[PDB]
Amino acid sequence: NKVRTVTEIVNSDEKIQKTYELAEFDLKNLSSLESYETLKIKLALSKYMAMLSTLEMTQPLLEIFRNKADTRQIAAVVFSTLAFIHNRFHPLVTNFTNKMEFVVTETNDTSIPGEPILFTENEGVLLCSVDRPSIVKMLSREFDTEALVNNCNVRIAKTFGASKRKDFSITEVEATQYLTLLLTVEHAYLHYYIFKNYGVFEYCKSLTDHSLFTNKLRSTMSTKTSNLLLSKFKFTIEDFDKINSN
Amino acid sequence: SLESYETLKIKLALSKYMAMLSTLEMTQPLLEIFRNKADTRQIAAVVFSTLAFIHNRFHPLVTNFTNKMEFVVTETNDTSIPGEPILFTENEGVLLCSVDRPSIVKMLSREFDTEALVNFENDNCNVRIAKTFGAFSITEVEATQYLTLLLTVEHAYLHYYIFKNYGVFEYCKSLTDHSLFTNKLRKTSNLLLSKFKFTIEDF
Amino acid sequence: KADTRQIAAVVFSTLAFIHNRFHPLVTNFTNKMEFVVTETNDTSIPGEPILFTENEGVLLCSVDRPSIVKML
Amino acid sequence: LVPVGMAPRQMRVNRCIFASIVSFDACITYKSPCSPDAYHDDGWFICNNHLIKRFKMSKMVLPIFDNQFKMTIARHLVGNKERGIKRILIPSATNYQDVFNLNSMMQAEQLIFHLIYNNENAVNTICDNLKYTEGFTSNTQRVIHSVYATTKSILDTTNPNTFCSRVSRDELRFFDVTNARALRGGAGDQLFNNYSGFLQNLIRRAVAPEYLQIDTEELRFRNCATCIIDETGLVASVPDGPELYNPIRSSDRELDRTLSGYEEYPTYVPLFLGYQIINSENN
Amino acid sequence: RVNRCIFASIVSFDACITYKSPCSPDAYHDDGWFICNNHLIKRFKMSKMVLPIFDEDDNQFKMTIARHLVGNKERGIKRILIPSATNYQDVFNLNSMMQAEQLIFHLIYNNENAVNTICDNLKYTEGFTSNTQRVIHSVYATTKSILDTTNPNTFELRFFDVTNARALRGGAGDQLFNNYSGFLQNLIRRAVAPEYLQIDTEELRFRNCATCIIDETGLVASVPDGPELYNPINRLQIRNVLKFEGTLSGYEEYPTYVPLFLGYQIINSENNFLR
Amino acid sequence: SKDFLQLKGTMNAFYAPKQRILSILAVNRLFGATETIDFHPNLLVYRQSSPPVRLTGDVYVVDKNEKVFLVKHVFSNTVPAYLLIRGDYESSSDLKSLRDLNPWVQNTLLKLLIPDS
Ligand SMILES: [Zn+2]
Repeated sequence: NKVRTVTEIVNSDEKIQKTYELAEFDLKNLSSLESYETLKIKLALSKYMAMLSTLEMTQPLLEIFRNKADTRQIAAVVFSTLAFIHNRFHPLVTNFTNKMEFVVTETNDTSIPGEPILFTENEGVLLCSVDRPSIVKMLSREFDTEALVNNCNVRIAKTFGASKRKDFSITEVEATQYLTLLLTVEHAYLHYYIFKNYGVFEYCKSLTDHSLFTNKLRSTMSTKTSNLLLSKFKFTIEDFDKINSN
Repeated sequence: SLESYETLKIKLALSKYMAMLSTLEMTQPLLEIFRNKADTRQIAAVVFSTLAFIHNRFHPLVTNFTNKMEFVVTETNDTSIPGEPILFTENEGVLLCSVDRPSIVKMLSREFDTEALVNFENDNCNVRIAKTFGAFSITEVEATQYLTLLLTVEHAYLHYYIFKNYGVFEYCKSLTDHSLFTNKLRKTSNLLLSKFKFTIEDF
Repeated sequence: KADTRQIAAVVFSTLAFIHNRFHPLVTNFTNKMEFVVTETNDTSIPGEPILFTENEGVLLCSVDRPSIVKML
Repeated sequence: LVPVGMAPRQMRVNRCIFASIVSFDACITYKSPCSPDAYHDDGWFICNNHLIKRFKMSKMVLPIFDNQFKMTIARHLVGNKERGIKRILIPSATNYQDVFNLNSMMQAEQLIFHLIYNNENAVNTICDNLKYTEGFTSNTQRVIHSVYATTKSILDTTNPNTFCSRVSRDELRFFDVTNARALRGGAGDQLFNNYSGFLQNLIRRAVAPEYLQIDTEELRFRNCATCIIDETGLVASVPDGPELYNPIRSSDRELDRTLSGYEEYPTYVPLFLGYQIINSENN
Repeated sequence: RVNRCIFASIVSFDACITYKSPCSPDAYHDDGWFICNNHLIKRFKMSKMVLPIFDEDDNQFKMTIARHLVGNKERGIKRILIPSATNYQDVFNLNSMMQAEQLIFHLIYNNENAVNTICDNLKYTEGFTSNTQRVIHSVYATTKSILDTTNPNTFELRFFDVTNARALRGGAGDQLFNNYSGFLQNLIRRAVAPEYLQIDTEELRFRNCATCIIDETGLVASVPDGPELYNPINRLQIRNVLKFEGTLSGYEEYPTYVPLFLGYQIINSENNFLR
Repeated sequence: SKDFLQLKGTMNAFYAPKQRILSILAVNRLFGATETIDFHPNLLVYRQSSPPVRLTGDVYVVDKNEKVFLVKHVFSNTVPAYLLIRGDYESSSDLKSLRDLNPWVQNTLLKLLIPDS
């Protein structure tokens, strides 16, 4: 809210009182935090793009996922993303230990809605199932590069305080594609983490209801690991209450 | 009257600091000096001379003072601590003095309420009228800036004295907790920080 | 509209004159000043043809030249 | 992949040749010391550190003018009492092998020198020895090829412009003692010609002319020459007599009471030699 | 705070005239100079400078030296720095300067006839006896005291014309130096740096060629031969408004100065005398 | 052409808006102009430049106070003419008196510059 300060000389009683409104410092703090988080997320995204480049695949991401024949590259990209997320949670880890299998489904009766990437052991080693058609559909869905997204007082204050500044094939569309892939693989990684550390039955229960994620993860994630990418924003379904009533 | 005499003594101390500044013989005002990052040597000399001046005042019988000190003018936010623009670290036997030039520049550039506030003063219209019938300078703003810098370096020098007298451990603990010098004078009298009080209240 | 130089000069001179009229001892403005001349309603704010906003390093004065012309 | 197909990216580039020095023994890690100046896109293709270490020379700027033009210039680091080989500021192709202790420094730097100085025989000898030395194929071969390619790229950047400057009519430079009535000047132009194109560019960037005729105006920076050129190369010697005192105050009470803040003339010895002519500004 | 600002002991004896005396602070420096920087610049086209010699640990020999303020186009009178007594009256536009300054110059050059003429002319000022004579006394006494202080004969092996190779014969620049007043001689010593410095059989060369010239006309910022050395140098306006908000910057600059380098200084068995 | 408009009261002067240029043909007449534009000082928009923009060839001073200059210019297709410019400019060579110009350009310049009070 507000505070005030009083200046006074030791030998004198003439005191000068000033008042401060903390809203200004609140704006400073909020702007600083927003900038810091934006920088962190952009750094992570750039790092992801850079390692994918390091793999040195000729085609762009969407073309790769469209090329059904080249399962090799799909598996490479998926594993690299999964390992990147794993390290982002455990920076000291740079490999994945146990070897990994991969399969690329091609039909609805082979895919599971809501979990394009999933895991299942063959009783000896873990296999990652990929819904390449779903990946292609997500990355191909037309994106909005125009509309903006969003207290009016602090909004205006930020508008008037913060400033603005007026050879890569990447547009905002490709950045969005990369972010979507990262988020999907992050969701899959959370499922896999719950699996590995709580058993296949717990993994199935999580698939049924993600709410268990709360405890099964926050026990370790919020404390020791970098926050989830989604943590950058609070997400919600438009007209959620009426939709639920429906 | 008496309080006026102590005011005169305080202004004399400020004038002595002014003599030190003139001895340094800087072409620019301290505001411009701090604004100019390239003037790293000038900034370091200013800080060192202020520290020596404060040391002489705090220990009138002691004229000695560290005649060499490592200096680093910091600019980045991650290179500064809120509430401690000046810092005294040790790089394994090497004494480093870190300076938060952006913070110094901000404080100096802050507009002061010279005219805005009205305060009591020797004011007799009869004397003014009688005078009327019988009939290089420093502004109030500059004096305020100069006092601010002197008090900043006074805080820094107190932390430095804690560092030298007690050690780096106690210096860090003092940085964390400043309660050590609520008593202050207990030498200190020559330090302006012991002349007034400042407080913050929830409001 | 082309000669933004003169618009900025006049605006700054007026602002400094008022500033001095409030603080006669001041004859300059210290910190340098930026200036921009809006040209559209979606760029202008009603009721404040002249306004200020810092770029986090220095203050910029926004001018609604169309509104100034309309008034005069 | 992220970047457009090919699409050569644009970034800064370290320019000093010696930045490419690396231990051919991959099992031995080495870092060369480079002054940050190397990352300035200027005529200098050697960083301050390498310049001082190998040539005994320090960069410097000479304001020139209405419009203040800045002309590059180097200065002596040679002390007064240095003699003989020590006075060779930049050795010639016939003496660099001796002035520079190839044995005492790294093979990569020896190759760099045998490239700068047009010593194809030595370059080939080093290449063959490295072919038949250590695990050449594994990574030493690639490291050597990288260093050679970098050096050759720098030289190919420099030499064409150097030759065009040589045959240039508008811009003319003459590295000799403008006091033709002197004996220590000699065929300085001939010796400069003997130097390699890149070496010639370095000499141009380092040695300022005693005089400079711009169009119709001539500016005389010196009434004397601070260095000479002979068969040995660029020599930090006074052409007329006693060497200039070089205090070297850094790097390798009443007096002050009066001499408080007070303009001080540097004791440095810049490089002034020869005649330069130019038409228009070309700046 | 002894103000040695010779040419600031000038009083506008004329009531209508006020002498600002806006001259350099360094006059309060107890140095070898008897004329501070701004007077030097104005009346001799020289800028004070210092040349360190030995500066390693505590040996801090810092020989003083002044700089040319003469371009590479001026000649004759325009180029003369310190004119001789025979030509100083011509080089300086004494008539364009205050009579007190003229008196100072005449005293410096020992032009007692001009001094007498000036005081005779002042005899006919309206407030002559009241305060003009007081001003005369003050200025004359100050100048005489300064001159006596400078003169060493009152109550070492520096040769200025002995550097000049290619000269036919004669030197004689040291002859004219001797002919100069003690103040002028001390000024020359203080501002001009011998090109060579020999200490107990140890010679240091500071330049490969002397920069100043000394002849009958006096001290000249000329070269021993060839062309002259290159020597370069709020009211808000409409033009003062800058446009839209938007190359050896990383290297230091060698001064384009022409310091007074001329002569040979010989020092006997005396060691690095630092008193 | 549509790229410019002939200045009213001139047989050899035209203005290109997109270029913000006033040009005067050295020896050639204009033709075909169905439209004309009245001269106005705003046309000579003052060019801003922190360092004076250097100019070459023949340069003439029209108004030193207003930094107005006339620059000899030949269109690449070899059409001689002069460009009237206003802004922060400097000349590589010595500036030249307007009397050197031909009576044709001089008359056009008088018409364009002297206000018709
Ligand atoms: Zn380097």
